[PDB]
Amino acid sequence: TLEVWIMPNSPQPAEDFKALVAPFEKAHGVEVKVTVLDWGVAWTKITTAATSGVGPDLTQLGTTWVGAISAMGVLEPVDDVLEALGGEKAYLPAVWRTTRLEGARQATAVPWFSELRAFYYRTDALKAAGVNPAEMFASWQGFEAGLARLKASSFRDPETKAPLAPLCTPGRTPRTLHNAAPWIWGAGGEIVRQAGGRWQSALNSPESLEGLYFFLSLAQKGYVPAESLEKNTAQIEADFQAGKCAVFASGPWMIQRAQVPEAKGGFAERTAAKNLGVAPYPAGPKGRYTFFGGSNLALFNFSKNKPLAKELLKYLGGPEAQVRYAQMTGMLPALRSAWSDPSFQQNPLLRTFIQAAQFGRTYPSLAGWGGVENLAVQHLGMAWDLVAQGRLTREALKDLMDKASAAINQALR
Ligand SMILES: OC[C@H]1O[C@@H](O[C@@H]2[C@@H](O)[C@H](O[C@@H]3[C@@H](O)[C@H](O)O[C@H](CO)[C@H]3O)O[C@H](CO)[C@H]2O)[C@H](O)[C@@H](O)[C@@H]1O
Ligand SMILES: [Cl-]
Repeated sequence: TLEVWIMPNSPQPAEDFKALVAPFEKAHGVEVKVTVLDWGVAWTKITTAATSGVGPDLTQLGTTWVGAISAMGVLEPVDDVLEALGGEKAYLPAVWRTTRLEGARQATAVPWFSELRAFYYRTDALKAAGVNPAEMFASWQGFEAGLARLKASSFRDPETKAPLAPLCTPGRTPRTLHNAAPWIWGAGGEIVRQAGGRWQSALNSPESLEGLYFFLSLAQKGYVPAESLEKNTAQIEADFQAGKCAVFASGPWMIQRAQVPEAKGGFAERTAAKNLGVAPYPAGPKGRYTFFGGSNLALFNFSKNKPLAKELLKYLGGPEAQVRYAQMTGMLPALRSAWSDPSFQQNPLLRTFIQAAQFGRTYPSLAGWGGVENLAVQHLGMAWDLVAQGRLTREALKDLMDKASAAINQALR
C-alpha cells in the first residue's frame, strides 16, 4: 500500500484523489491510501515527518515550500520522472523553478497543478456603478477610480438588500504575502533581491513601500470596510459568496465552486455566482504581475516504495491525470500541453486566468523562504492594524519594513 498526503484541493478531496488514481491502482495491482491535511496544519505535519523519518511515500507541497523541505535532506531525486514527462521543455519556467531548491543539482519535486490570482467582480455591481471593467482593471489609477464609483453607487445585492463593499481584502495577520506581492511587484519592488552573492530584503525599497502603501491605503480611503480588516482569507471568500463585496482577489477554484450547489461546498444558488466576472491584476507603474503558485509532489527518501511512488509521480504528472485533476479541483495543470484541453480553453472565466499567467511571478525557491515570509507577514499584520486606526502613514510603514528588513537580513546571513 502506497501512502500519499494531500491538501483539501477539491470539495471532497480524498474521494477525488482516489477516483483520479483508480486506473494507476488497476494497472499496477496496488492500493493508494490518501490522507488529507488542512492547509492550516499541513506545514507542521510535513516538517515533523521530515524531521522524524516517519511519514508517507508522497506528500503534496506548496511550490513555495520545496526549498525548505529539500534543504532538510529528506527528498528523493526525481530528475528521472521529470525526463519521462518531457524535461524542462514540458513546463513554464515559473513552474520549472519550483522543482528544486534554488541552485541545487537535482530536482526534488514534480509539478502537480498551478494556481494564480486575479480579481473576481460582480458584473451586476459594476454595470450598476457604470464601471467599464476593461478600464478599472487596466491600471492602478483606473482601479482606484472604479472602487470610488463602486463606493458612490446606489447598488444593493438583491439577497442582502444592502450595499456591497467596493473591495474586500483580509487585514488579519496574513499567512503569506500572496495578496500583497502583486502590489510590491507592480511598483517595481521585490521581497528579497540577490546581489553580491547574497539575498537581502527589498521590502523597505521605496518601490516596495510605494506598492504596499498603495494597496493598504485603499482600505484607509473607505474602499475596504472596517469589517474586512477583521477577517482572514476564508472569511473574505465567504463574504464575496454572500453578496457583501463587489471585487476580491483569489485563485481559479472559485469558478468551479460558483457552478456547485451550497450543499456540495459551493454557492451556485447565490447572486454572486450568477453575476460573476474575472479580470487580471491591473498594470502598476513598472508592469503587470500576479502571484503564480500551486503544488508539487515529493517523495521521501526514507520511503520503502520508491519504484511505485515514482510510477505514481509519472502518472499524476502526465497529461491524462493532469487534465482530470484540474477539472475536479478547478486548478490549472502544471504541464503546459494540458492547458490546450477545451475544458480549460472554452471556459471564459478560466480563460482569463490563462491570459493572466503571462504575468505570473514566483518566489525564489530558497531554503529560508518560510522564515522570510513569516517575518514579512508579522510586520505587514502591524501595518493592517495601523490601517484599522486610520494611522498608516508612509513613515510608519517604512519603519515597519525597516524592522522586517533588518530581521529578514539576519535570517539570510
Ligand atoms: O503558502 C503555501 C502555498 O499556498 C498555496 O495557496 C493555497 C491556496 O491554493 C488554497 O486555496 C484553497 C483551494 O486550494 C481549495 O480547493 O479550496 C479552498 C476553499 O474551498 C481554498 O482556500 O488556500 C490555501 C490556504 O489559504 C493557500 O495556501 C499556493 O498556491 C502555493 O503556491 C504556496 O506554496
Ligand atoms: Cl495582505
